[PDB]
Amino acid sequence: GSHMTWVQRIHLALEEDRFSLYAQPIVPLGEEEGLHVELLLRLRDEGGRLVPPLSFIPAAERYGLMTLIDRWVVENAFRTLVERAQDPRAEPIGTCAINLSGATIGDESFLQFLTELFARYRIPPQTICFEVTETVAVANLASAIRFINELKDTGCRFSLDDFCAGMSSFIYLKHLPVDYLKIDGSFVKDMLEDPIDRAMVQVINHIGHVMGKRTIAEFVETVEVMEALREIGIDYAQGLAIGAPLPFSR
Amino acid sequence: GSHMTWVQRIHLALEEDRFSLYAQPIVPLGEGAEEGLHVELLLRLRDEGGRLVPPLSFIPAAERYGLMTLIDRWVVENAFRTLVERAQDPRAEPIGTCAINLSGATIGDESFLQFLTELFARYRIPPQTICFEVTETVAVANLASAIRFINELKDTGCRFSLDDFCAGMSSFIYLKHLPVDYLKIDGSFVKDMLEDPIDRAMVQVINHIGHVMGKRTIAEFVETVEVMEALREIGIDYAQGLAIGAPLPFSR
Ligand SMILES: [Mg+2]
Ligand SMILES: [Mg+2]
Repeated sequence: GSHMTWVQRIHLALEEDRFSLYAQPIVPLGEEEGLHVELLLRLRDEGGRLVPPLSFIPAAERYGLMTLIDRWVVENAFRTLVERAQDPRAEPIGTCAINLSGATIGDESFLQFLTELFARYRIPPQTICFEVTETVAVANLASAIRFINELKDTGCRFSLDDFCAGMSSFIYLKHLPVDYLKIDGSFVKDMLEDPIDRAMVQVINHIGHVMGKRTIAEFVETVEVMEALREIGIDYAQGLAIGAPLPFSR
Repeated sequence: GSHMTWVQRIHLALEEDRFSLYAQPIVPLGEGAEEGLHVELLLRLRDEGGRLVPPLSFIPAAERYGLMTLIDRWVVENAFRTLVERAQDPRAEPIGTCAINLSGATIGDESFLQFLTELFARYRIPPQTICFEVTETVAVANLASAIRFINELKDTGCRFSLDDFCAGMSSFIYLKHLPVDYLKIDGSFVKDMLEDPIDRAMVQVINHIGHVMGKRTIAEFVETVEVMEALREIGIDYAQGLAIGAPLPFSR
């Protein structure tokens, strides 16, 4: 569709509350901190059906609308953490991972928007871990370095997901002080059958060791794969074998 | 200079024997007495007043005017001729692996396989003695073409290497599709690997993925014995550079 069409669609979905956040648990694999989750965005269309990412994110990102979606995500995430904490039965979240678009890392107004949300929701910055794909960070490196350093001065943590998807040099990493490398799911799914996938997981584990970074495996779909990641020394696991995404935003 | 200027210059240098080959030794780092002396041939050009001409003062012009296939053809013929003369000398150290660099132009040239076939017929070098070498950059920039090239040479019995491995803007995915025998790690990583643990890590990682994908590894620019020892411990297969042996005259 057109520019105008996609601006309306994103605006309308925001207006009708058709975006929602789920929280997927991330479990430690070694020897204890609070609950670790990653927030996942869901969009339902006007007739109530799930819209898969590939049916809206590519169009939104072409028109720079992912700034709007990220701003909604962060506000609603913070609000939900606060409202959640007012239920004394809910267990505290120690790490709440939130994905950001490349458009957001290139937006110089974002730091101010975030600073204000921290003040208003009284969130300890250290509890938030912002997450960008390796690909997006590397394609926009000058932006990512400055972005990550500004946010780190705020006190929050940082993650690269889809890590090693481009099987590239990790030299750039000397300039991004991120805390976590989250292994691309493609490598985890087939690491038991395909020795390249296994090797890539060992490599990532090794970068973690050398750079004092912690690692997370995405797409951990069986307990056998979980066990192999544990043996290698991967720090955390996420996916179908660990626990389902749960409603987070009300 | 002009097209005609560079045609003349390259021809004249060929005519006056001002191109020459040197051989730099490449040492095994691991166990096994299999295979004799491993070398890489290096091209040098001297000008009319006897001074070396650095690569960047002639390769770009040759590439620009499509003269590089001709220079490579000279390199390979002269390498073969020298290997034969060396084999006839009972005192000379036998060569098990002679590595010859080729240009991107040559990987795209379908007349090269026929020229090489003819050189094997005439000079009767055992093909398995030859290892052709192209940079990763050049191979990946022309991937389908490199695959065809490497497989045709492989059917001849020759081996293959990618040098300047992991220089610039590269990915390991391509490697699964390039049936080469050796990866030669770029010297950028090796030079500072004792001081910089990122460079060290990158050497270990390359060695790891290379081994898992069926390749033997070579480190270039090994400048001290301590660097050689560190590469040995990691499991790098071969070393090359100042601590191992300087280039020696090869072509008469
Ligand atoms: Mg993520
Ligand atoms: Mg070479």
